[PDB]
Amino acid sequence: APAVDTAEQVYISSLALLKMLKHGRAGVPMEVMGLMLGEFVDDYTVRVIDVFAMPQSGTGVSVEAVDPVFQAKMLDMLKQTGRPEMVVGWYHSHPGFGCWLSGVDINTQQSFEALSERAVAVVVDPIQSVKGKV
Amino acid sequence: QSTYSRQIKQVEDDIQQLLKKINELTGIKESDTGLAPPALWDLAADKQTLQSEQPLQVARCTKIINADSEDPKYIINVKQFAKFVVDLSDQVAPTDIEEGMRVGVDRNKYQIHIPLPPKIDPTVTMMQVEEKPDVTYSDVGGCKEQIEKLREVVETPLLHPERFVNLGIEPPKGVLLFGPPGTGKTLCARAVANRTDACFIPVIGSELVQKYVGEGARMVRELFEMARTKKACLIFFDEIDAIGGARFDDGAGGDNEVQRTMLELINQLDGFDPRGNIKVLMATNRPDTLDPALMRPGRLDRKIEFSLPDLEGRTHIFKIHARSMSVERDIRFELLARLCPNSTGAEIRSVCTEAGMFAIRARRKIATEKDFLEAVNKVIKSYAKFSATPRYMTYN
Amino acid sequence: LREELQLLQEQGSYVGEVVRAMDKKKVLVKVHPEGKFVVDVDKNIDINDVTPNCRVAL
Amino acid sequence: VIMATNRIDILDSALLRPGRIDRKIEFPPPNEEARLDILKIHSRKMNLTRGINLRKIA
Amino acid sequence: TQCRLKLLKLERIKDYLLMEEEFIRNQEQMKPLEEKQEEERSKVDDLRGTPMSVGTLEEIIDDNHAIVSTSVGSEHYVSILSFVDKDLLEPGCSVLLNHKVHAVIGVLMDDTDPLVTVMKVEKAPQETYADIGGLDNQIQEIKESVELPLTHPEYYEEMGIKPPKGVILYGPPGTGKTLLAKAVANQTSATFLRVVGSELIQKYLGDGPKLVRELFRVAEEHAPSIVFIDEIDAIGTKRYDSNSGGEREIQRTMLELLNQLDGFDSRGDVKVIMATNRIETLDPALIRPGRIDRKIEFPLPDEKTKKRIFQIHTSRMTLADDVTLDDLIMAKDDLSGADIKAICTEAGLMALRERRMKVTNEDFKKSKENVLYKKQEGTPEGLYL
Repeated sequence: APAVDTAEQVYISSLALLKMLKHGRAGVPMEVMGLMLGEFVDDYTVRVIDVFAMPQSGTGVSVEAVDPVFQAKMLDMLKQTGRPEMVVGWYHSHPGFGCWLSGVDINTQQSFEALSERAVAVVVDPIQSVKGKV
Repeated sequence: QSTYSRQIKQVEDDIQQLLKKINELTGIKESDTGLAPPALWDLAADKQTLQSEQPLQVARCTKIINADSEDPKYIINVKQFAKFVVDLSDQVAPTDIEEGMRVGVDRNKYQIHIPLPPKIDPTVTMMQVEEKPDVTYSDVGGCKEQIEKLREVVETPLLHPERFVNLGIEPPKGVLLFGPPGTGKTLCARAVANRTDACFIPVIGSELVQKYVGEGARMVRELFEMARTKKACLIFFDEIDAIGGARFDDGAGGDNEVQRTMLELINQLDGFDPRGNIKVLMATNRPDTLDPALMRPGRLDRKIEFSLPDLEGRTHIFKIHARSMSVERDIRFELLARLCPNSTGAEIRSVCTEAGMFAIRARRKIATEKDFLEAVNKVIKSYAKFSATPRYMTYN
Repeated sequence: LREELQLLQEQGSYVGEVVRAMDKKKVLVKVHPEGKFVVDVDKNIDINDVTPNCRVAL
Repeated sequence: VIMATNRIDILDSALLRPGRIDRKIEFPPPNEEARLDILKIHSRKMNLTRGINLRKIA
Repeated sequence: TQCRLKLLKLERIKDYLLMEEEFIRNQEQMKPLEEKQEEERSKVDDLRGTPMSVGTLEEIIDDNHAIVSTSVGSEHYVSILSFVDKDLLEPGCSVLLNHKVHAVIGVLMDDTDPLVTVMKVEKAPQETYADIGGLDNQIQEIKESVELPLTHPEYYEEMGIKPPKGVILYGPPGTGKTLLAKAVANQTSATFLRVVGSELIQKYLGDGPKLVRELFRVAEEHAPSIVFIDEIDAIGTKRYDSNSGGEREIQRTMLELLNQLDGFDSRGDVKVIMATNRIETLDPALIRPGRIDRKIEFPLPDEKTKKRIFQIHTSRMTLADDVTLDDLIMAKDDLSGADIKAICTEAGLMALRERRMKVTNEDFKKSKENVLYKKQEGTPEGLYL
């Protein structure tokens, strides 16, 4: 809705930024994805603290990868450590597509949105992490 | 006219230059070709971009191999010329994916989305078959005996194989067409094709021989197979003196090219399986200038006679040609026919037409008897003479 | 030099050839080994600004 | 289309045709004057020694 | 001169006004176009996806598909969706595909053959009609045979039956066989494709039957049309090898012609015009009618004809009113068009040596005695024969 949806300028920490670049890089052309742990303050500030990743596949991002089981499983670990984090959004890497969101990537983003209203979608370019511009 | 031509030359040059600028500049001026009915289609089009099944890549199934472990394996050749093995279609029948059949396979997943209409396996055979018209008996001179045999041999077994069973023989695998040229053989051939409702595929022998021999071999085999798919067909090989010439191979001449193409055709004539009710029709000057080796007489069947029109014989063609045409005459068909010497049918047919061209000269619009009389005298001399090589010394 | 890190990234740049310009306000360029591509007119060209058989930078 | 040839017997009659050929330019076989001229130009670059005469060579 | 000039000045000026008026229309003046079409273009280009990857549209399937061959190297079975209709696409043309996922966006552009570009030369004779006079009877015939069945259907329709399908122009060069083909073609404005016979026999084998069928087939697609086959004597005359001379090469090319012209494959009201300087090389089957129809023979120029043949050559140069035509008829006669070209060239050649930059009677006379001798000399005189 135009009356409550505003963009989320993401403050990305060292732990998230490095994690995402490395994970995509090794998998190539197998694409990796995951949920992002962080905290949400303001009506627009998201700090991305840390990430864990979902199943890689040789077709890359798909509906099959996204299951509530992985997420639910993680949350139980979050309690046990005594970490508080709610889910800020999700990430993926596209070596096999550009920054444009692929047809399977939108499907995957819609599911993740149902769980956290404020959801962000990130393209990582693992390939570019080899060169000095990322 | 030297001074006058320069003036005109300069004036065009200037006007022509200015034109270049105007044309380029105007263009279509940022318009859209689709207009209003495609707007709804744009929204669809976007959904397809997201989709993985679109775009499909056309390919063809080359070979059937089973070592099945999912659903039936086929090896297809992609048009980037990488071979890939794909599997049975996502929902469509296995009976639609065949050897030498075209298939649409996904660009991103490479599995058969849908099969497509068959054949694109040769490049060359597809090129060699050309357009087909129909001309009828009216237009082709004579109701003679020579004309009558063409019908009886070609039309009857293909139209009704029943007649040919009754007699106790098979419908011809082969059929031979012979007679010297300039008699309307091709014309007659077109005319029986319509009646029979038997598709005729015209073929040229000159395309078959090529610099490196082997292309013509694969072409001929592929060509028989295509025809075999068609039911009650004729493969009409026109103007062949490759598959049509002398039996001999020099062994450093273009004669090598002829001999490979002939040799596969012999294999095809017998077949990998026989060819009951399939006719190949071949045109030669006469059967004595055709191979005794490619001619293995049981298979070829009847040899259909066409011969050079006689003086009586040309009297007959000329009534057909004249009657078909719109002409106003006083003089008769027989006189003018006797007027002609024994030469070819073709001079005598041209008389009927030339009388119409003399009418435009004469400043009429339709022919008259005097135009007719003028046409015989010029035509007999013109076409016959001022032609042919002036040597038949030192040839093989 | 700092800025050069950002500047160097592209999707490459080529030398192509204009087979013909077209009066449809799009231009046909063929990259040297790869097939033909139709692309729109830019700001930097129109159709009086590219004429047949011009090798071009892309 | 300007033509050059070594000899006049290795040509086609069609080329030899007067209506196609506007002008015909005749060259003799190698002469003494031509050979003197070539030797002299090259001697400037070459070394020499006393008692060489290009005229005997030519 | 003065009579022409007022109109000439006005025509150039009318054309200037026409150029200048275009500029005001593209830059300022708009009413249906406006800001609105500008936006339609932006919106269509972004949806369409630049770069557009070229395809060729072979055929359209009505269900929202088309069979495209992408020009990159590997073909694709696309959908017809997005800014085009099935009927809006046309066969044998170049089309735009969305680069990301191939559906056929549309036909703006047409595809020309590679073959046709080389073959083709523009229609118009450098010697204007009614100044290719000299065998003036003969010039008329071609206008009747090739040009007329296409120009005027009335006579043909009443006449009935098949129309003409060619002419053969034969006899000694210089009687202007090329100028005639170009005239009829100019008038009709039928695409004039032109190939020399020597292209039919080149080093590669089977190029001859190949080139001739493609040339015709292209003429039928771009129809109505005139195909000119210039100077088919080469078939036998030339050889790059043993395979390129000899019977196989000669036959294949002749055989192709026979099927193509009237045979099964036929041709439309597309005419073939053949120039040949020798029908010694040519067969009785391509001198046969009803795939040649009227043949035009040019004989050697007659004494009276020769004066009219000489005038044409004189018109291309500077116009004579001081050449004695009788001396030319007296000196040589029953020699070609090519001989009249030979007298003219030699006159121009002597004037060139002085740096005289005109021809006059004097240049024609001086050169004329040597040229007649020279004609005999062209064919061997040996040692003393």
